[PDB]
Amino acid sequence: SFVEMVDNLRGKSGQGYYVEMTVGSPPQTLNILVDTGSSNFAVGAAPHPFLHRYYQRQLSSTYRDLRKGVYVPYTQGAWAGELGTDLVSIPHGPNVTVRANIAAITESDKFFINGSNWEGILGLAYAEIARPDDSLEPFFDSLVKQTHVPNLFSLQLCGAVGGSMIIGGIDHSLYTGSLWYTPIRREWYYEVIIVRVEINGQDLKMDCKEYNYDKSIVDSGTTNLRLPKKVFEAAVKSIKAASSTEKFPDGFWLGEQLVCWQAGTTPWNIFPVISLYLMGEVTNQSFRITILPQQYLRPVEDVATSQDDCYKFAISQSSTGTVMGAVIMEGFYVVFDRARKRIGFAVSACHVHDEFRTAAVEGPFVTLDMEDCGYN
Ligand SMILES: C[C@@]1(N)Cc2cccc(c2)/C=C\C(c2ccccc2)=N\C(=O)c2cc(cc(-c3ccccc3C#N)c2)COC1=O
Repeated sequence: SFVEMVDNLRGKSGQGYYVEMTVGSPPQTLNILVDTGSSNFAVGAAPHPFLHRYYQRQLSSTYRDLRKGVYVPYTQGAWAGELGTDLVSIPHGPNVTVRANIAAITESDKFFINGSNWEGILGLAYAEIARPDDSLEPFFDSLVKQTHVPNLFSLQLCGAVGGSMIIGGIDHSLYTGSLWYTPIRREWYYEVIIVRVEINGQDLKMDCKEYNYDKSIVDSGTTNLRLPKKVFEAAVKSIKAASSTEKFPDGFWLGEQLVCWQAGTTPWNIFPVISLYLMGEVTNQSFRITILPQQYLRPVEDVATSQDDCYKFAISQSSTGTVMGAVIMEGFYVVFDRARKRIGFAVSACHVHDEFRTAAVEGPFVTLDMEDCGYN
């Protein structure tokens, strides 16, 4: 029944998944980045070199200036704008219209991406991390309070881009196998708990507290699988050992160097699979999501339809905890079940795989003392 929401996401390889959103009156449709790592709805509202279009508040009769500024600094980039509210709809999303808070971005630094084709960002996380503070109600909260749309959305990000953002439910055609759920530990970022990490079936053997030191979150707006320094180092040592058939320069594993292969010759088979075990919904029960090199090895903006496929190792370090970005999400259909405070994972019907291996979601496994893996 959610068919009209299927394939409502677009994007350029490595630049961000976006959905169309129509704001104001008369209608002003813009391409908006789907971001589960933040909670502010904001759109470019002034000309910018990297922006094809922008929000023109003076042309919207329903726009209400809140007479207050807002500044938002992200892990990457930042912007400044004016707060206000206007009518908002998602053409290929739920059949409703709501009055939501909207930040009109007038200035920014290293936020927008040249050629990405998106002009704003939809922060889908909770109010706790919204700017200026948690009193600025996020878009999804307004949606649920003003309409009968169920408190849940799901994301199918298809990498090389496109995908689907199903709002108010789950579309069975977007995944195979069963959906496995992990609890949302706290409602601020979409925080989860990783209890075990394996490289080609081999346990990384680190104290699970290190996997979530600070926190572990799911962010559709982050490209890589980012890991805490100590975890990153151990993971890389293990991945290098498992892919010893061919040697690569140190810089490759640091994302400083790229390696290209003749079209259709990338030796996926020499790279290991990576499994992250997440806390399940029942005591001492966990499940695992497994990604292939096709997920963690990202394609880089082609030179011009050349006979060379260049890739970048998309697993990198973080000083603010684990971030399960696009590298993780592209292999699965992810359900953000806000209503039941849980996130579900299932094999995506569009994840890129080969004839030898496939991304997977498997369970259940017995894992004790999972509660002690979270940071307080
Ligand atoms: C909350 C927010 N998600 C906001 C945000 C900030 C800056 C840019 C974007 C979004 C645009 C979309 C984009 C994507 C997303 C999926 C697919 C393709 C591109 N992401 C990036 O480009 C991006 C985003 C972030 C860190 C690095 C980043 C920085 C340094 C080292 C490694 C990195 C990675 N990964 C790169 C931190 O993300 C955020 O703060």
